[PDB]
Amino acid sequence: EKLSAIKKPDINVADAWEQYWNKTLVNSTPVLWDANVERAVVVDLPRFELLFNPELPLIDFACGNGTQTKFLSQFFPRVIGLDVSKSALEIAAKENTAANISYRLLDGLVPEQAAQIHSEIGDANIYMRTGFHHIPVEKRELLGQSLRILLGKQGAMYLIELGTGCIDFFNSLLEKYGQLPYELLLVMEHGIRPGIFTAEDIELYFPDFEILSQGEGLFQSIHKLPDGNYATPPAFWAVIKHR
Ligand SMILES: Nc1ncnc2c1ncn2[C@@H]1O[C@H](CSCC[C@H](N)C(=O)O)[C@@H](O)[C@H]1O
Ligand SMILES: [Cl-]
Ligand SMILES: [Co+2]
Repeated sequence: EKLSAIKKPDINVADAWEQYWNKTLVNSTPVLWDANVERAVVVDLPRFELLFNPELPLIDFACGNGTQTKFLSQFFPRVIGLDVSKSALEIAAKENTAANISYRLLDGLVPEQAAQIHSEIGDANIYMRTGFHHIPVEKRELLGQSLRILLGKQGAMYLIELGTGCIDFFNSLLEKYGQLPYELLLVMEHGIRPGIFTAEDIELYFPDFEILSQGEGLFQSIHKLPDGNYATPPAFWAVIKHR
């Protein structure tokens, strides 16, 4: 049935995502957001590469299976891929390893883990591709805390999320074709739902941050529509740094 903007299934976020990734690992099923780098991080990198100090470590926050992480590691001297899911990192460590990548478990909803990481590496820059929009609204402040801790004063963060129009976009597919995309259903099977992240959310969760640059555009999925084009929901992106 139809996706809701407000109402959502109540989940344990860590558990739901590990269930999804373990199912993905075991069964080798498609991953909705796992677009080839040329349509993903290659599009992102020009938006932040001239703004990040490359002497800081780079964190791929919520790195999933590491597809984007591998590319980042070809451009930055030191990359750390963080994810809540051990199965995600098991795929990453097999398919997307490099001498200058470390994959490490971390739960963004437990800010003490971010504190531990920052105590080891200092201020880090952050790349985050769709790490926020699916987080239940009532848990978002915890993730903001984690991010604030990792960035400190000198770090900058580029994030790209599903933006305003996300739910309408998916519901129009449902209306036009009678079901949601297979690859989206694969995630929703676990109680996970896509959501919306906006400029107003940057102010809400990061009032102590400056927006260096922002925009909208499209987010690239691997779901092919009947005309042969890929489904591309609306995106919101920003580069932010502590004021
Ligand atoms: N609480 C949390 N802490 C850290 N990562 C989390 C998290 N909740 C979900 N995630 C991770 O967020 C990712 C969203 S899917 C996007 C993955 C990756 N950035 C890419 O673009 O390919 C998943 O890998 C999921 O396991
Ligand atoms: Cl939770
Ligand atoms: Co502050």
